[PDB]
Amino acid sequence: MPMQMFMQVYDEIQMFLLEELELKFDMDPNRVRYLRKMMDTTCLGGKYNRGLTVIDVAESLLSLSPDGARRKRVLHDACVCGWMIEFLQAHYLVEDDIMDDVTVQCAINDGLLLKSWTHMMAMHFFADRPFLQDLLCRFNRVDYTTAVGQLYDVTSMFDFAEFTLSNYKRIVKYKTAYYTYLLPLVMGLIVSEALPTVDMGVTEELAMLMGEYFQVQDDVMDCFTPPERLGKVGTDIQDAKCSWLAVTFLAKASSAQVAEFKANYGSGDSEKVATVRRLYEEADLQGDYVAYEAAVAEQVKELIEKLRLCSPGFAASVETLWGKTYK
Amino acid sequence: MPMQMFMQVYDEIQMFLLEELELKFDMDPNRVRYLRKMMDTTCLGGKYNRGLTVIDVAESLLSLSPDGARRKRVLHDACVCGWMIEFLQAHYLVEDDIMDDVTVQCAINDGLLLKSWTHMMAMHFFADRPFLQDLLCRFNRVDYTTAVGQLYDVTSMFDFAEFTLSNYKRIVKYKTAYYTYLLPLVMGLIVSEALPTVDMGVTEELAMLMGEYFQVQDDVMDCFTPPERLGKVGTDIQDAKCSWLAVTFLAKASSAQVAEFKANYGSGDSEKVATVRRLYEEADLQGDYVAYEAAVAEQVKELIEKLRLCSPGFAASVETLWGKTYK
Ligand SMILES: O=C(O)Cn1c(C(=O)O)cc2ccc3ccccc3c21
Ligand SMILES: O=C(O)Cn1c(C(=O)O)cc2ccc3ccccc3c21
Repeated sequence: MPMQMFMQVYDEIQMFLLEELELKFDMDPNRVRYLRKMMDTTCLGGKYNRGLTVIDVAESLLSLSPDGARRKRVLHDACVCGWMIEFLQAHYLVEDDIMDDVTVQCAINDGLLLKSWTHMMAMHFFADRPFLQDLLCRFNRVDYTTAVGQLYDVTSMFDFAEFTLSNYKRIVKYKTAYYTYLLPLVMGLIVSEALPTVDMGVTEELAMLMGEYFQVQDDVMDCFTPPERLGKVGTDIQDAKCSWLAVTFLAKASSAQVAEFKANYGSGDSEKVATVRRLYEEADLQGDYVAYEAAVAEQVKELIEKLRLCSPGFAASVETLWGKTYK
Repeated sequence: MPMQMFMQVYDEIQMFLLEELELKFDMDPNRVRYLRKMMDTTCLGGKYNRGLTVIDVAESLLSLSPDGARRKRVLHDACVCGWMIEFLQAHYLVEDDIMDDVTVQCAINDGLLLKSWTHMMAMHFFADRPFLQDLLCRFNRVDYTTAVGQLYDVTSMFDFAEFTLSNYKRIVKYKTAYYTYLLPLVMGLIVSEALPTVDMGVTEELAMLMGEYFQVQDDVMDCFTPPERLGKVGTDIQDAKCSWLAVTFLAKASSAQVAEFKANYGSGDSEKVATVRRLYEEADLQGDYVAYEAAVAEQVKELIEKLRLCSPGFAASVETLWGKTYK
C-alpha cells in the first residue's frame, strides 16, 4: 500500500505541474511531453527510501497517535513531502551527472526545473496549511546545507590535512545526513503536526549517526563491492575522496604505509588503485569497519530507546529506517 | 550616491553570509576566503543596472511620495533586494558558463550557493518585515519563469517552425523580461509599500516591451557590433538562436533567400556566418530594426503616460530605466 499510494500522488503532482506549464506558462504539448519523460526518468527508478520514510513517519503517527475523517489528508501531505525530497534528490543527481551542446544545456535546465518543482508543488498542495512557511524554510536551509556539504566534499583535497574523522563527519553531516536522514523524519512530523512532541536533539543526533553509518557502509561498498553487485563502478580511490576507509587507514597505518598510501591515492591507474585496496585489506580495515559500525549501531539502538520513552510511534519509524540502513 | 550606497550594503550582506557560514555551518577560514573571492568575481564587475533599478524606484517613491526617520530603512531594503537580483543574475551567468574536474564541480557548486544566498540574505534582512512572504513567492516564481524561458530558448531548434515573432516574444518574456525588467521594478515597489498603488497591467506590458526592445537591440548588436566594441564574440548565428533578426528576415525574405538562410544558419563556418550577415544586410534588416525599435519606443512612451496619470514618481523611474535601454 505505501508504494501504490506514493505512485498515485506522483501522478497527481505530475499532472498539476504539467497542466500549470500548459495553462499559465504558455507551454507547447511537445515540451510538456519532454518534461513528463524527463520527470519520469529523473524521479522514478530508485527505491524511494527518502520519500517512503515520510509516509512511514506519518503512518506511525496515525496508528500510534499522540484520528478520524482527516487520515487521508495526513497521508496525502506525507506523499507530497516525500516527492519534494525525491525531486530534490533527483535535482542533486542531475547536478552530479553534469559534474562527471544541447545535452549539457538540457541537464543544467533539468537541474533548475527539478528544484523549482519542489517549490511549485509545496506552494499549491499546502497553499492554506499553517505549516507551509516552516516547511519551506526548513527545506531551503537543508538544501543550502547540502550545497555547503558538497563544497567540503569536492575540495577535501587542496591535501591530506583534512583527512580526519571530525572533517569526515562534517562532510557526512552537511552533504548527506541533513537531507537523507533529518529532512524525511522532520517532514513526516510537520504533516502529522507532531513536531514539538519529539526531542529534536536525539533525532538530529540519530540522523547524523545513521547518516554516518550509511556513508561509512557506502564508502566501504564503493571500494570492496564488485561493479555487477554494486550497480556501478567504484571511483572513491581514483577521485581521492575523503572516505571513511582513507581517514581510518591514516590513523592506524605505519609511517611507510602512509607514505605508500600518499604516493598511490587519487589516481585512475589500475595498479595504484589495487595498491590502495591491498593497503586497506592489510591494515584490517574491513575488520575495523565491523567494529566502527557495531559501535555506531550500539549508539543508534541507545538513542532510539531515549526517543521511545517520550515519542513511541516516532521511535518505531526511526527503527524501520535503521533496519533498512543496517541491512 | 546610489552606487556608493549599493557597494556599502554589499559589504554588509557579504559579511553576514560569510560569518553565518563560519559560526553556524562550521566553515574553515580558507573556504570562507574562497567564497568571498568567488562572490566578488561573480557579483561584482557589471554595471548593476538590475540592482540600481530597485534603488531608483525606492528613491523616486521617497522624493515623490504617495517620510521621516524611516527613509534609510527603505533605501537599505532597496539595496538588499537589488543584491538578491544581482546574485540571481550572477547564478544564471555561472549556469550559462557551465553550458559553454574540480573547476566544473566548483562552477556547479557556485551556481547553487549564489541562488541559496538570495534566500539567506532575504530571510535575515527582512526577517520581521510583513512583505517577506510576498517577496519570496514573487522572486521564486520569476526564477521558475526564467528557467522555463531558458528551455524555450535552448530548444527553439528541434526546426524553423518556432521562428515566429510570437515565439520570439515568448522566449524574451520568460527568459529575460520577467527577471530583468519586471522583478527590479516590482521589488522597488514592495520595499516602498506602494505595490497596490500602481497599475500592474501597464507595468507588466512596459516590462515585456522594454525587455523586447532590449533583446532586439542585444540580438542586432550580437550580429553587427564588432567584438572589441561588443566586449565578446557574437555567436547567435553559429548557435542557430531564434533571434529577432532571424524571425524578421524569415517574414520578409524571398523563397530563395529563405532557402539560402536555412542552408547557412547554425554553423561555426566563417563563410556561412558571413552569408547570413550579408542576407540580413541585403534584406535591409538594419533599416527594419530602426522602425521596429521606434514603434516599440512609441508604445513604451505611450504606456509611461498612462502610468504617470496615477503613479507619477514610479513613471519617472520607469522613464530612467527606458533611457538606459534606449541608449
Ligand atoms: O532508496 C534510496 O533512497 C537509497 N537507499 C537504499 C538503496 O536501495 O539504494 C537503501 C537505503 C536504506 C536506507 C535509506 C535511508 C534514507 C535514504 C535512503 C536509504 C536507502
Ligand atoms: O548592467 C546591466 O545589468 C546590463 N545593462 C547594460 C550594460 O551596460 O550592459 C545596459 C543596460 C541598460 C538597461 C538595463 C535595464 C535592466 C537591466 C540591465 C540593463 C542594462
